[PDB]
Amino acid sequence: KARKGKSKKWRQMLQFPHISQCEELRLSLERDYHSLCERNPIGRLLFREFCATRPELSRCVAFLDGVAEYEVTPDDKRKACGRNLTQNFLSHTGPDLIPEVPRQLVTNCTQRLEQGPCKDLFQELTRLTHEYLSVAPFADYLDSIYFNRFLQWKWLERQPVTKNTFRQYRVLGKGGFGEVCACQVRATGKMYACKKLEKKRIKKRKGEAMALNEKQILEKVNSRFVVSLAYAYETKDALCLVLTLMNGGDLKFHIYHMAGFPEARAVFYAAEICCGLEDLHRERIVYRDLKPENILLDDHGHIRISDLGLAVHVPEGQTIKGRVGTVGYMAPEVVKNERYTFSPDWWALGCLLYEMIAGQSPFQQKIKREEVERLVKEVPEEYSERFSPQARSLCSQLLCKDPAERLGCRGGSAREVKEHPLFKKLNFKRLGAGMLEPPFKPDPQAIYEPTDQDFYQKFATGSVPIPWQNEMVETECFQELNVFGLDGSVPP
Amino acid sequence: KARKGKSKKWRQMLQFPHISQCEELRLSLERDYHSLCERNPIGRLLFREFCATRPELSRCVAFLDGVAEYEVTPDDKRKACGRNLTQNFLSHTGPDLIPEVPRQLVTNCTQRLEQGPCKDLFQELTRLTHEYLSVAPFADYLDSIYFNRFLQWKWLERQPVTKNTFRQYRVLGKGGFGEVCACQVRATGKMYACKKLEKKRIKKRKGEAMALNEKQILEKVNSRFVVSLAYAYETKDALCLVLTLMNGGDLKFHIYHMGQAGFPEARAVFYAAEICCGLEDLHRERIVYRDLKPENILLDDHGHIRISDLGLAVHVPEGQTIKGRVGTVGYMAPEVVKNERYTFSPDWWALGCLLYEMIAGQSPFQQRKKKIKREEVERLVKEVPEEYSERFSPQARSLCSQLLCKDPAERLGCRGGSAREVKEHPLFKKLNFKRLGAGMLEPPFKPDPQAIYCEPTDQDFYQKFATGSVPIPWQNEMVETECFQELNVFGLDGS
Ligand SMILES: Nc1ncnc2c1ncn2[C@@H]1O[C@H](COP(=O)(O)OP(=O)(O)NP(=O)(O)O)[C@@H](O)[C@H]1O
Ligand SMILES: Nc1ncnc2c1ncn2[C@@H]1O[C@H](COP(=O)(O)OP(=O)(O)NP(=O)(O)O)[C@@H](O)[C@H]1O
Ligand SMILES: [Mg+2]
Ligand SMILES: [Mg+2]
Repeated sequence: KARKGKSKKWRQMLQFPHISQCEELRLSLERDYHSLCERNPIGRLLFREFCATRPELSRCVAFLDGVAEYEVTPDDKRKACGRNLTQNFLSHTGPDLIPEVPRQLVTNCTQRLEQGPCKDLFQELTRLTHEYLSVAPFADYLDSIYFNRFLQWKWLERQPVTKNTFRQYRVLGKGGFGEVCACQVRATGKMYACKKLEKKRIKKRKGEAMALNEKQILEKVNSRFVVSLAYAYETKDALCLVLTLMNGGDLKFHIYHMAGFPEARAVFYAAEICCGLEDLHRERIVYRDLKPENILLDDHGHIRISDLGLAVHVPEGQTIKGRVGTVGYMAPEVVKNERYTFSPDWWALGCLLYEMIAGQSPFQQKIKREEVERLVKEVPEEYSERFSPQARSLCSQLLCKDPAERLGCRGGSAREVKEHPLFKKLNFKRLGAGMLEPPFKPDPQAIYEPTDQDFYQKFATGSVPIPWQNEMVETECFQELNVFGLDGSVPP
Repeated sequence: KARKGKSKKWRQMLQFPHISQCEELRLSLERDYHSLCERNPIGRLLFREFCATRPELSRCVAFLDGVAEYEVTPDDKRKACGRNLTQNFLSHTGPDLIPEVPRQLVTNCTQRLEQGPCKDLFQELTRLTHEYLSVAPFADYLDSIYFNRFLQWKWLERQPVTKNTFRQYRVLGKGGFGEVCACQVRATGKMYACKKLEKKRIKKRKGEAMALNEKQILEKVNSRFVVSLAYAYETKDALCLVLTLMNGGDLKFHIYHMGQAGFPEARAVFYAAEICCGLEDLHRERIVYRDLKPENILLDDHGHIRISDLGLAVHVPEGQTIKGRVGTVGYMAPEVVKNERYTFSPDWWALGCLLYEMIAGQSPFQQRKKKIKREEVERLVKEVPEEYSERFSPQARSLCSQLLCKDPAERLGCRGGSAREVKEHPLFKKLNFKRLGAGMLEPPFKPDPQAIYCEPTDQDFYQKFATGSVPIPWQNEMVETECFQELNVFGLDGS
């Protein structure tokens, strides 16, 4: 019933269930350490809290934190940082970090650091730590009170989502199947965007398989550089996708409201999109609609890949076929209706980097579909003195016409691209963990039927675990409601 | 493995069990709210923490705390205090304190207070509040994470107790079956006394039934005025009772260590009041003590007393009487020396002796130094009025004489109103018994800080005796030492 953005009723909305009510749920869940204790953000935090009870488990976690921090530590400070780690967790007089740690392994480590503080050094130890944690600490965790607490959060996570989970605000823009508008979760105060697809227009244009595809892709992907789906639910008129709120406008807007960007800036965006594409390809997803309009900015000026309607899964070992995408941005293979896995995407990245610098698309101004397609297949892109050599270098290697020889497709994937000298200045680990400030910060822009029922049920699955659990942690609902034994403890 | 007093290993000694380990224990335990959520100190706290999650449950607890506070509030401040409670929990515009509270009840309360802030005013509301808490909140609690936590605490409570649970320190004194010495719990740092009974001497003197009786009485009683039994366990040589440590000496020592034996009234009166409370607590459990004398009242560090040495105590079944000349010669009542039957009247007579002796510096029917033969003492007990001096104010003499009344039917404490008869004597005019009862009045004397440092039958009996930790003292121990608060808390550690 309606009226830091949180409802006055939030504590009730998130009131925990009884323990008994979480029993089916226990037996229903998959017994997988990696998911329960690393991926699910709340599972991770509760497992950590379990570990904090025991000194041996707690030094493992401290060590894992030690590494994660060392991995994103600037190149100049990184040797001392790793020196600190060994002195504190690998001392020949200290306690063994984990049972039966191979002691040659530790000697490799010691001396591999002494010559080269590369960010891999602690990989084997990391992997043996998780290995250890995964067995007995895990079994104990499951039989601890901390897992009861986890089941209680999981139960909340799986509760029905309806329109009454949210407040709606103003329309943000219009999309082929409905509007997109700003919304806010009542329990937590967290803002999102909400894309509506009207059941009428889906059924009329029969875009069921395609709308379902966009949703399933969005939920499987978990990337700082791709818009996340937090929730998927139905109204009486529509299917909704609640998504990361990207309020800084897209790149088409930003290139052209002057046209073009200083190198530093264009490079920063290319690096982030490159990560987004890495994250996507890791999940075996080819995006296929990379263009400036589909890259949105957030309030701090980081970007994300948006609109995944044309994306598709590429099964292991196979290729797929299909001319789809926008005319000026489609790669040679695609326009020739040849078979591909991932190459189209790296071609688009080139166009997009090109267009960011040139203030213009490399094969389109408008010119007729035919002639643009001929230029794409047969004609070299033209550079001006707006491109430093390295910019031109990367661009042409990405806008290479043969996909076999195109950067990002020669065998090393995203790392090929990342290693181009144009990015010499940027630390990808830090970029990937969101620790590098963007060059540009946008303007704070204001806010204030059996078939079909079968399809709607497959679609409207409700809360998505990782973003949902994240939402709870970010808004501090987790911290405030999770705690225990502080409230009626101070006597009368 | 040995080396604020807590062992460095304390966190591992108290490490919680797995939840599955608590399952039989769940089903084993009796589903009783009063015990689980009021008497067991840790169950009470966890139930309160459960309540804190829900505003309606938490107002009830606030109310109960409100009343508890009002009950111990000095006479002058008590009306204001109660006006405050009404305004905050019975407002005609406020939310209902509990479902279906009868509104006439509330009107009676409002206006009763308005004319007399008596300490019972909120009793019907209190009762109704527990009544409400004991059904649905209680069922929810049971099915909450907070009970899981209770079960883990209970499991720790029921773990085996051995000599390795404690450190032993110097001998304190020597008892008929063994020594008594100071000990300390390794996990918590809490000090106790430890009374050893040697299996040899018990078997030789056959004092099995009596040693078991003392132990079972000690563990049933729960009084700020009686020594508590916190643990009972066995050694290879002995049976042990771990007891509240009373280090301030006994009253026989304190009465006679002057040169000029006796206490100023205030002081004697304070002790009488505390002993009187301990006797009420015993009698409410249907226990007649039967060995009240000055040597059996111990003082603690702060100078509060407790009744000690319950070997002659006995449970008096409902409606029946008991028989038996037991006790010490000059403190036994007329009934008892005539081998007549009694329930509780012997104890009030002893209180009379004890008060008399505190003031007179002499027992009323036996002498300090040169002692009178059993038979004569017994004659003076039966037949001769005790003698007063100008050392007794009129009211002291009044109380003493009413307690040392020879016919137990007319003796104060036994006319029908029990301890309350005694408590209402004018001699206690100045003392607030609710406060006394909750430990809030400072004693007039604080003792010297006195140092501390350094077979099938039988095995069946040993098993009946060595039951380990006693719940309420145990859970209290965990709270006072702050092991409960530190270990119980959750979701702060790797957050
Ligand atoms: N996460 C978001 N945050 C803020 N605004 C958004 C978000 N997603 C979409 N929008 C806005 O909504 C507009 C239309 O949505 P968009 O997703 O681009 O199209 P669509 O609904 O996927 N169908 P189509 O555009 O034909 O493929 C965009 O131009 C954006 O301005
Ligand atoms: N709770 C305690 N705290 C400190 N000292 C105590 C405690 N209980 C007993 N003692 C000391 O141990 C002595 C002997 O204990 P006590 O309970 O007097 O003997 P007993 O074995 O019960 N036999 P009796 O007392 O003659 O019936 C007491 O006088 C005190 O010196
Ligand atoms: Mg669009
Ligand atoms: Mg003794």
